[PDB]
Amino acid sequence: KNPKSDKFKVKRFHHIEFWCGDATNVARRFSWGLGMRFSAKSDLSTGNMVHASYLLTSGDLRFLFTAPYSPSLSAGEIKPTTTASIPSFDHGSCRSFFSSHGLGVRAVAIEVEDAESAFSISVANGAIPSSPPIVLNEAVTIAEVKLYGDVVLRYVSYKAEFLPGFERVEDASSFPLDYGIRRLDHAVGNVPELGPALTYVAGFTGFHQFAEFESGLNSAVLASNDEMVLLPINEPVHGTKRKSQIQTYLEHNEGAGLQHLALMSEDIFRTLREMRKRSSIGGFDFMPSPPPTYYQNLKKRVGDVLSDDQIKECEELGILVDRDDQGTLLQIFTKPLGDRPTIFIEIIQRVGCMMYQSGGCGGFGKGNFSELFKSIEEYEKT
Ligand SMILES: Cc1nn(C)c(O)c1C(=O)c1ccc2c(c1C)c(=O)n(-c1ccccc1Cl)c(=O)n2C
Ligand SMILES: [Co+2]
Repeated sequence: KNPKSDKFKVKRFHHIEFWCGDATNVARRFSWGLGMRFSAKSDLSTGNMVHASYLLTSGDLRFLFTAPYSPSLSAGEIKPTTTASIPSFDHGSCRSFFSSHGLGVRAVAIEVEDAESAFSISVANGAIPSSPPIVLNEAVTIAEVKLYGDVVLRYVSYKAEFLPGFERVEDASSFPLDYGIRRLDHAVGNVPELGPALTYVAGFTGFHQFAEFESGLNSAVLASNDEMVLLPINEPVHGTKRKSQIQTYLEHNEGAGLQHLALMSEDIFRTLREMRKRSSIGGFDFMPSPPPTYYQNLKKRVGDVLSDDQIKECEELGILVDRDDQGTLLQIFTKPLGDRPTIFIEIIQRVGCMMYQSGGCGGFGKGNFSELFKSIEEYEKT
């Protein structure tokens, strides 16, 4: 069931913004590790005396990396005279966020029909305002409300290239890397209490529960009307034998925050080959691969969707496979992206649910908890 109860018109995920201490080094690392191109910048060379912001793109996926300059460069400015290209930016907030949480996501941005209306309706329905609607060069409107922890949901709407004040990056500086990633599939938050978090967000968006179908978590998925914007939220399950990874996140992050970004690939085999080649030369590492029993068990589970050769490719790359009643999911998880055991990335590709492909096809892999535990029966084979 999908009641289509969105309180304003939502289009698609627009960008993810990381708050950094040094945006240059994080952006260059992510660019090489994920195969994303430098597409736009706003920094000292563009007249921005407030913050350095670099935009990476792969298909429709947009990652923004922002860090503050010395406040002294902009001390004479006031908000009416600011050179910042993102008017919600604040030196104090950014430095406080990064000191508290380390490297992580500050903003989940969605494109909407009218960011001013989305903001107004959201706040009228319980959203905690974070930054009021601001019109940039009479062309783009941006507004922000609290999502969870110190993460904001950012609304962007365009009258008719990223944001005014950003310049396209010199082609000499923009190497056309591409490992197959094409869009953001979902963005997952960790909170101490799931119920109040879900009630808050669903309350002010009108997003509905997206249906699914030891683990250390309880979770639920909020979805937009066409189920293309997917915002899962997890809470820890305490008292278990193996400590919940959600609780570990909360401790090392100093509370709620964004846990993982799921990036859709148009060719997950190629994406993982390219990312794995670069793991030890500046890119990203992946979680340990499941035992060979897991891939032996794939035949009975998904042998009608993946050939034996395609199954052997999953084993070579350490890919996980799950299936619901509608479609099939291929997924894999990186190790944490920075120093702390907090945020990580999921790479995903979905098979089925052709209508275009409907959102959430195959679910989110919750079936792989049982399949991993059972398949670690490889102890018996030994
Ligand atoms: C769950 C879930 N719900 N929703 C809405 C999602 O989007 C997800 C995830 O994508 C998802 C799915 C399966 C997972 C893990 C995650 C994050 C995971 O983190 N670990 C895990 C747990 C602890 C340590 C290491 C790992 Cl890989 C696992 O084993 N499995 C099997
Ligand atoms: Co996921």
